[PDB]
Amino acid sequence: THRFVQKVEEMVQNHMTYSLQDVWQLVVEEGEMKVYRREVEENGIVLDPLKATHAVKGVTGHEVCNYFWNVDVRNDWETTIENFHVVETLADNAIIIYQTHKRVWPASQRDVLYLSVIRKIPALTENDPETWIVCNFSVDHDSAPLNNRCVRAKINVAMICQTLVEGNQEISRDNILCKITYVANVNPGGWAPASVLRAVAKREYPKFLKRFTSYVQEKTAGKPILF
Ligand SMILES: CCCCCCCCCCCCC/C=C/[C@@H](O)[C@H](CO)NC(=O)CCCCCCCCCCCCCCCCC
Repeated sequence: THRFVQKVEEMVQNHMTYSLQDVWQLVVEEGEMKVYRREVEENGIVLDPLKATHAVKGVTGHEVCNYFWNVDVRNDWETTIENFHVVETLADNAIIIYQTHKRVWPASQRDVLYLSVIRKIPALTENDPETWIVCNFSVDHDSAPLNNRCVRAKINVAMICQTLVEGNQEISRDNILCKITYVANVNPGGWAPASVLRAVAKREYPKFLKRFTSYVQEKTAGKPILF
């Protein structure tokens, strides 16, 4: 019932419709992780859509999404931010976050102001696993005005997670696989030199996906499974 409910449903639906389609240049492949990028410059602004897939043993989609969304563990895995805070809590599954990013010479420092929502998308019936999604997308908020010290990036990011699993036995983490699709469409919000930006992305996206997925595996190991 919060004021962004209509926008959230639009953003989530568009991801479920378009973000799972099969793709674009391979940036890196390492184990089960594949990172792809489409080269796109629009009016000189580098928009380069990013899409990655991964298959992570021993964690569920619900777990992966909880850890990606939960701001309390953010600093345990995220390495590209200087500072962040929660501007507003909209619902138990929806918050607005302001954050500033590490500065990359020679461009101005970027900041971002986004709604971050976590949603369970049921299967047709409970015979099949639900999909979990976290969507982070830019919004306006009067408590976080555009400022003169940072260039305001505009983002649409999603992490979409599918969970793949004898007699009376218990399910073990060794027999669960989480298939992750991560998409990032980032508008840097102003001019940035293309070569510099592209080198940063090439390095930082795979770094993040490795670090983040390893983190969840480490923190869930030996804990009861949250489906
Ligand atoms: C050490 C250098 C790093 C500096 C970072 C540059 C600024 C980035 C601009 C905003 C990107 C938005 C990131 C998305 C964040 C959230 O959804 C989420 C929680 O924070 N994290 C990720 O998805 C994890 C996403 C990890 C993203 C890293 C890739 C960076 C994208 C490149 C865009 C370049 C921005 C222009 C800066 C100047 C370039 C010359």
